[PDB]
Amino acid sequence: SKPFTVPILTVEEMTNSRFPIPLEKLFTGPSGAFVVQPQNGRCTTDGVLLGTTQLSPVNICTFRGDVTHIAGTHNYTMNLASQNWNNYDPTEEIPAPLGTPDFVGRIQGMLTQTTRGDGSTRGHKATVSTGDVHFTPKLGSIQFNTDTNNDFETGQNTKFTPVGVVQDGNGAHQNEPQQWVLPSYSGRTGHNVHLAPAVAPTFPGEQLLFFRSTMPGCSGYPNMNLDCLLPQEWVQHFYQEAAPAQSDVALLRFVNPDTGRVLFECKLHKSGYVTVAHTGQHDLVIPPNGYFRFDSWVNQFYTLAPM
Amino acid sequence: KPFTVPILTVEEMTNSRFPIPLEKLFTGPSGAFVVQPQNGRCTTDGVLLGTTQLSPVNICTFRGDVTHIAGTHNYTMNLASQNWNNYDPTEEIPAPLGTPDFVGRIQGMLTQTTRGDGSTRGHKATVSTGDVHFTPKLGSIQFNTDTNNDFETGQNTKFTPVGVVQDGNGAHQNEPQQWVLPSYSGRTGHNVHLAPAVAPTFPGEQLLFFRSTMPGCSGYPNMNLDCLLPQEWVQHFYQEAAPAQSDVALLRFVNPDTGRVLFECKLHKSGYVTVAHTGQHDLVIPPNGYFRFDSWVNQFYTLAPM
Repeated sequence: SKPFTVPILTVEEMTNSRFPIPLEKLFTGPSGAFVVQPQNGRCTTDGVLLGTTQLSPVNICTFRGDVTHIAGTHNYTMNLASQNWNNYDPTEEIPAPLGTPDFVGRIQGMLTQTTRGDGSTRGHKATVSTGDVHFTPKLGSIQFNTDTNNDFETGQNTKFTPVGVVQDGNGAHQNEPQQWVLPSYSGRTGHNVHLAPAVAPTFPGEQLLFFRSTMPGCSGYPNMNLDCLLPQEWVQHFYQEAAPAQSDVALLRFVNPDTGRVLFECKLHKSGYVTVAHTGQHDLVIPPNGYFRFDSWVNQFYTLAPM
Repeated sequence: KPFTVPILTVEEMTNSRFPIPLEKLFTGPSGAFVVQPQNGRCTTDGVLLGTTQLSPVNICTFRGDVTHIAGTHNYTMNLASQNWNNYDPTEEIPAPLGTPDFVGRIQGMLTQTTRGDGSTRGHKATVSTGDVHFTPKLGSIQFNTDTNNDFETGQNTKFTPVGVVQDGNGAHQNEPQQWVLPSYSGRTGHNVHLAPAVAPTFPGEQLLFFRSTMPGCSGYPNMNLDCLLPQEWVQHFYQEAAPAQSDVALLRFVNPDTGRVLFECKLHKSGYVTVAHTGQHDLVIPPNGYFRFDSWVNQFYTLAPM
């Protein structure tokens, strides 16, 4: 059987699987009080993609299609196409199109468009509110708020490139986005289906280990923390290697190459997430050259050395 | 350690010169211009070259602090490193890693967070990489923005690229110029530490380009963007660091559904691909097709014609 491995990349060399930005740090905390069910950055160790997960880091939270102006507003409806401009297929047993945002919040970026006939182009700042009634990506349509009411043409290829998140209103600082609340992919009365499972520690004294980034902020006082369960590079690695899982738990050691010494160990669960033995919120202190190393498959009863 | 390339399809991979997916393979003659891109440059045994770095999302991004140019909508950015450490202008690279490697106007957004209280702001911005103020190797560049007072000094500021612009007045598709390198030190110095120009010399061979279409944000831009290696190949070689047994790796492009070889190509050790073809051609490939390394060959090996 093909030996299992994880990439030798450092944390700072890797990319968040839930938004197109670099990883910054490792974080652990208790998660009993919310549902950890992200749909991006979901992949089994033997390379089966889950949820809305796809391979391209730059396609996360991007949208493509044609747009139509909503009269009397600066809003546009985007009729979604697939990433390669084929028809979007809503009948696939996935929660939403691959790469769809998996948090409730307002994502700002740019809408860009090319007119096929003459190659004329245009671009405008735009925001999609993934919590609003018009956000129905599973059904094939979403709405953008823009700074124009007449520039975008109908029947022309249009792309949304995400940049960051916004916050405003009378609510408390950092009250949005809500990274652990999935959008309603089929809108307000709809129910999400075909979801990658919720994850939770199941061994005494363990917590999830999160791969954390800080999302760019574009206005107000947003909560910019974004935690993923797997680096995008791990998703890409497992998909290609497709190494058989010899047990349900892979033991990883985090190693300092300058000394060769193990800083901590963690469990990489076959279904695609990581736990450590720790209690409480903690920003991990690591050497920037540190990296993860697979050491062995263990059984369900293995007790981690405290982090 | 056996050399390999990733089993990813073209559409599953990413351009190494701009943060967008690959779309197609293209070959054409390149004698009439200089092919010296600085992003997407890596040896097969994993040595990064030019301004090439590992993150697909950091290509054509900038980070630093900004200062407003009074009476204008322009800002000067004093560059930091990708992790907000001080930028080291003495590093043996042409410019900060991920700096754009073509002359043109790149539009995107500048975003900023105030360290003290977590307030944030964001504005549309354009950087003109052909202008005299574009001196990333010196640690300074200029943006044109849609604000005249909002960005604060001494606060972390990021440029996220989106697409390219062209001035409608003048010939269509006259910019950007993807094969013209910026002057990374402006008029202050010549470019240094460049990945070398590539120019095939084996009879009947052309470069094989990994092509994307850049988003256009205004006017009539040339949106073609050709890279010599997919970003995922850069990432792969860097990690595997498999020894090169010769200067040329023979790859076959295969249809896994049939097992049939569509074409073969040379992956040169210094990091670029050639095919035996003459003329401009959009390759017709099956969507599940992928590249497979078959063997190391020598300087005399003749490819089966594409």
